[PDB]
Amino acid sequence: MEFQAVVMAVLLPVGNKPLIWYPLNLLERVGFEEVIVVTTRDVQKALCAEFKMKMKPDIVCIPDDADMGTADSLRYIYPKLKTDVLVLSCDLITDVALHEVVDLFRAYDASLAMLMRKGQRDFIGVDSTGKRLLFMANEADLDEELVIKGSILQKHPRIRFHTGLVDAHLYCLKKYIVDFLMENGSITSIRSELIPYLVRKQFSKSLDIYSFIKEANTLNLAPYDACWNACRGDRWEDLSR
Amino acid sequence: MDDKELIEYFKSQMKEDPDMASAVAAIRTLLEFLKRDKGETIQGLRANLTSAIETLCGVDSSVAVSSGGELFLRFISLASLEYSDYSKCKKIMIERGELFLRRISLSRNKIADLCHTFIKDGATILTHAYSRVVLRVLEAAVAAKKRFSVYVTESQPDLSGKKMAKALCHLNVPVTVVLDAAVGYIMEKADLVIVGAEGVVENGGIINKIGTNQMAVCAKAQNKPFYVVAESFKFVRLFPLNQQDVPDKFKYKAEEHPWVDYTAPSLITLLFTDLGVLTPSAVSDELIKLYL
Amino acid sequence: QVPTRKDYGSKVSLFSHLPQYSRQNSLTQFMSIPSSVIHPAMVRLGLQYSQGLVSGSNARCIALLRALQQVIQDYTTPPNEELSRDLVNKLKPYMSFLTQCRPLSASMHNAIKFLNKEITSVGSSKREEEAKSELRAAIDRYVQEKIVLAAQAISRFAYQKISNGDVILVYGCSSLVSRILQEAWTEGRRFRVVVVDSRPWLEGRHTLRSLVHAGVPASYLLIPAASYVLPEVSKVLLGAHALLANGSVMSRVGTAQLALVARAHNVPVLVCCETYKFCERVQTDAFVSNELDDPDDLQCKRGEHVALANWQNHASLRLLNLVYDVTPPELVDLVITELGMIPCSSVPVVLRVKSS
Amino acid sequence: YDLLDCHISICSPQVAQLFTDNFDYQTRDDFVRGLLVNEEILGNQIHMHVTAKEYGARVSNLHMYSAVCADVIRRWVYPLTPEANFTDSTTQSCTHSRHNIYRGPEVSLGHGSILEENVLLGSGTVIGSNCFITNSVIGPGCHIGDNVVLDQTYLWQGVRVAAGAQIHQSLLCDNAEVKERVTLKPRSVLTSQVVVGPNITLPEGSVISLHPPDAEEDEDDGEFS
Amino acid sequence: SELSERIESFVETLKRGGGPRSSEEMARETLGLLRQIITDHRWSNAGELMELIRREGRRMTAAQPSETTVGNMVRRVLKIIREEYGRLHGQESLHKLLTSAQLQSNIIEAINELLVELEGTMENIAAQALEHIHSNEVIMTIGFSRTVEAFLKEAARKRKFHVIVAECAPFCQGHEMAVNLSKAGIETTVMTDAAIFAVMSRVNKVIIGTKTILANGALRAVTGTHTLALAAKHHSTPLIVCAPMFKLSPQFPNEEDSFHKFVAPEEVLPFTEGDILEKVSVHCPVFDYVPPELITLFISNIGGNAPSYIYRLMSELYHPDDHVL
Repeated sequence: MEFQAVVMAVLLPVGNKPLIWYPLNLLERVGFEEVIVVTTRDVQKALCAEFKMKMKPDIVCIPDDADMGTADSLRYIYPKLKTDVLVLSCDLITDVALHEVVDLFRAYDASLAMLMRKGQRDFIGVDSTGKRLLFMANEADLDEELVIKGSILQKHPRIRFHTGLVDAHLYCLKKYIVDFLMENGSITSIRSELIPYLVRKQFSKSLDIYSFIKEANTLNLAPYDACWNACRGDRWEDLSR
Repeated sequence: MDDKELIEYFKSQMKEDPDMASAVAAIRTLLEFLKRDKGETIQGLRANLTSAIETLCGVDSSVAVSSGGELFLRFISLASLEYSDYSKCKKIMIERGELFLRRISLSRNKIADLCHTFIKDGATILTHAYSRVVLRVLEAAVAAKKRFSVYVTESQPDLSGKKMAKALCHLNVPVTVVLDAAVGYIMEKADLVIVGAEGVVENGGIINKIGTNQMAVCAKAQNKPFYVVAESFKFVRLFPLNQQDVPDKFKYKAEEHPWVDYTAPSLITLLFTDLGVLTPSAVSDELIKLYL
Repeated sequence: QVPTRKDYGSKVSLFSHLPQYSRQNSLTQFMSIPSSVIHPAMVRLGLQYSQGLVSGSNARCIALLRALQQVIQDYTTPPNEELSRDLVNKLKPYMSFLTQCRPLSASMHNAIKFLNKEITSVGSSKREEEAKSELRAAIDRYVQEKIVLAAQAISRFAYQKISNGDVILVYGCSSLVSRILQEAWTEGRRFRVVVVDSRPWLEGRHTLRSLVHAGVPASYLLIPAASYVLPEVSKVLLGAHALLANGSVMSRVGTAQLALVARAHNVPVLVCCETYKFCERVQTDAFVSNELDDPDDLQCKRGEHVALANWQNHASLRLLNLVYDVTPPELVDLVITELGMIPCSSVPVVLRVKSS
Repeated sequence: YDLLDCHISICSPQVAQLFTDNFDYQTRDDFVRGLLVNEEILGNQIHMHVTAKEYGARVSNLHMYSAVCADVIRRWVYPLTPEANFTDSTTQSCTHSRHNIYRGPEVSLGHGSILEENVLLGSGTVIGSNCFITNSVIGPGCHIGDNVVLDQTYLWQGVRVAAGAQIHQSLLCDNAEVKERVTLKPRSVLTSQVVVGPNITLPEGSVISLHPPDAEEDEDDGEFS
Repeated sequence: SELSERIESFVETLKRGGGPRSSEEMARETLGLLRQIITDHRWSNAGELMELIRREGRRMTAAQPSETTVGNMVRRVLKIIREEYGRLHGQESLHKLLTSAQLQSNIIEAINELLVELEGTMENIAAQALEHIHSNEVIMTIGFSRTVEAFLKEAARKRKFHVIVAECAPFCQGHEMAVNLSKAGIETTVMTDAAIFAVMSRVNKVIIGTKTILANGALRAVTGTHTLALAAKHHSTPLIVCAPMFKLSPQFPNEEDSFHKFVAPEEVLPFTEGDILEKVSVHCPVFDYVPPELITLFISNIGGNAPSYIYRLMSELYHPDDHVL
């Protein structure tokens, strides 16, 4: 076995049906007999007990500490990791055929595969084919000018930029990425620092990073407006399921 | 033993028996030199033997000499393959060389006792130059009381064709000498063209006298059968791609007057060797099998 | 079990029996992400084949052998069973799926047969780890002696034919030809090279990128103009995807055309190929056994209009994309192998000596 | 970053008005940058058209001059071709052969000389014996000696070269002359009738002319002062 | 004056790019231009008219020697003046050796009837097309040429067969024939050049057009036609050439090697390759030379003919003195 499904939670079973049920069901839509979930401990390290009342095919739950990011959660869960991982988030409501994303991880033997959607602040730049992303940054770390290296333009003279895209927080990741995460404690969150680090490190036996663009669904974001939109669309989403 | 003594040994062996093939005399010279060498190491044998091989090749630039030398050295390697000791090796060298010499001596008669069955009575025979093998097979055909007509070209560089005509008139056979430029004009009256081979290349093509290639092409144009006779020891691991690719050490010293041409296997009907009647692929098979 | 890839688009009546898939349609859409049929050494290789990430026959063989090494390493015996037979019975579906993704070549057929023979030769008393280690060692030795040493010997042999001041014509992206030319240029040979390419793959540019990187003077042109350039060509050198027992050469589509025109222009033809690529099966034409690639690659943008845009909407219209063809033996003058320089008619002889 | 500036623009009288209002503007780049920094006021969006099937370039230096000459000789700017004679003049009549060997009228190639490829010879030229000319352009009325080697050079009209010279990647203006046993390094330049003295090999970067100060060296019968 | 500027515009159009794409349009325009030349320019004897025509035809041919429709139309006109002068005032063979001012209207009417007969060459070829195609045949063509497309798309009105069209790379215009002909229900197939021989065994006969037919019967066609003819000869399949009568030009292959037409190498190799374009020499000819030994038949507006007879048609169209022009 080489994929080990991993679910992050740092959520709340809100909605008509429990929120965490929605992504987990997707895992049982395509194989994935076993799954690892990590719960929060700042509120209470017992949400696993509450979640144990569901009826999924098979569940594995692990408590965490009070303060721990996604990268910190992976750092804690590493001893249970033996192969490539598939990190998801509890807040994610989508009907994506997952087989596309892993195909980028499969065909090109990439070091990272992610899902990215046309939202309806953070800049990303992919190549002409729209598969291998080349640059990514956020306005938080940029003052007024966006900087592009000469070498990347030498290797790729045509970059297509996207601005309003929304991440789905789903990533196929290699094992040596987790080993490097072990080697350095300076990383606390995946999205905040880890992905841009790899993107920059692609250009110093190299690093391959790919993103798949979708046009159907986003994740239930922290704002309550996203939860309301997810509730509105849940009837249509579950009509097929 | 010195190179000079080798040279007079080779020349005397040639002169004593004019009927002996050049490669046979070369192999006999190599065997005699091996007989009196007083070497101790097989590598010392190989170096001296190959050096004598280039010496004789300089003496006689024929392809047959080089083919015989290559066959001799491969025989040395085969004998040394399963004899760690050197004295047993040397004795086996001598005895197998005696057997090899007697077999190549009988090879011409072996070819004759097989080739003559293709000579239809009343047919027409076409030949290029003075080849002893075709003369022997014609003698065998005559012995079987068969009647046939023979045309022979003159081989312009040295008129060996007239010598073959004399040797055939000595056997009471109807023979006619024709110009080297009239082959096409004669190709209509022929029935099958038998010719000797100076040497045989990997795929079955033949290294032979300069006028052979045009005759083969003309015969292929008229779709007449074209038979080539040669012995086993004339095989060689050469492979020209065209007439130019032939090494210069065989063309000359034997404006521009090359003594040698190459004929492709596509224009050859059959080969007549002591092993039997062979397709051109059989030569390549034998060469592949010999070298592992 | 694995589903069946859907044939895409109508086919020519003469090619009704051959399959024809589309690069857009990937079989993995109907397979579990955590591959449950068997471990996913299947899917990586199958996707890289179907999507055409690896093209060279030697590259395909090396990738397949690496993937199957991973298969053997991850494989474990089931209780109450014999490895020497269960391994092959389990490996057959791998071959079926790989053929579904893309039809196999002669080199991969020989590799599969060799590995099946090796597995069968494994005794029933030896231990699991020893068997796995010896299988991996046998695969490594096969790769070494059948690719690397063979290429070096063939380059040494070909160094003799390549003369100074001549012109050598090549075709397509073939690793053996490129390595031969590079090594020959290394040894001080001075010559030109003429590159002939053909649509739609246009992989010939590959070797061009090599030739300039090796400093070799070169020229590039499409296949139809070959008849224009042959008069100044002195030798034609072609790589081969397979050799058949009848001496014919199974290769890329344009090989037979180049051989025929070269014969019509009185130019010697060389075919360089390794012994392991020799195949016992025979055929007389490209119709009985071929492979039809995605016809959508035939569409080209000339000016501002694509003529074959909606080709599916014309019932009478048909598109074929051949990838292989057969050159008759009589148009071939050389086969350059580690065994030496042989005629085409001697191809079966090698098959006899290497079989035992 | 894959675009090439062909220096071709389609303009409106608004461009003239903006130029006559904005005094500081001097070049096209200045106008483009000024319009793209003064966005909200007089928006005036600028549009772009990209072509990928036709050739267009602007020569601005010897590097671009050599690149454009190599492209033109190799028929990259068809229908524009040295043998096409787009300017109907008698002198530029040419004949096209294998390897893009363009030959004018009255060339009189010498015995043993070899034109390898991508070579254009002006009318009235004279070529010596055993010459080796490659990827070069020779102007009309030139005169070349024996055993001369020319690689990627450019000779204008009236240039005279003595026998035995070796010339690589340099440029010789009209009416220049080179004596015997002279070797020119790549990127050399000879301008306006400067004659290089015998038995000298100029360095890599060697631009010479009659005018003293601008040229790195000025001379008429040598290279040492 | 006005005729002179029209002539200059015609020459510039030939030099830059052919406006009227079809060769028949070239022939009609050349004949019309010669008509205004004859009517406008003043001349007393026929000799000055002939030399003026020689000068104008020399200029037009030197504009673009790649295509020869203008040249042989001019030669046909010159033969017309020669014939009219001989008729109103009074062929090299052994028989000849052993034996020994109002023509303007006649010239004009001769040119007019020449145009009239030139109008219907396509229709005549289509009319005779049905006698060379049988049911369930397999036909292969190359590139694009309106003559053969009209041929097949009218001969399929009463027959059913299969047609294979090989794209003439880089100018993949065979797709245009494929689309147009499949828009008539012919069950056509689109193929690359590299597969020609690969399929050539399973083709009954091959019909092709041409750009110019030389005196010896050898022709100049699109690139890759020579390979197709060689494959045909190898498989001994008959080869049909559909060419109207004006595509017959009296030159010979060995003439200065200005025979092919080399276009920009952009089509063969895109400019985006970059650095490697310096050391690499690229050639993109658009025409190939097919020898007469590989040709089986010639179909023209007058009927069928053998290549060995082509020379005779030269004597009936062009006077020997006007070959050089």
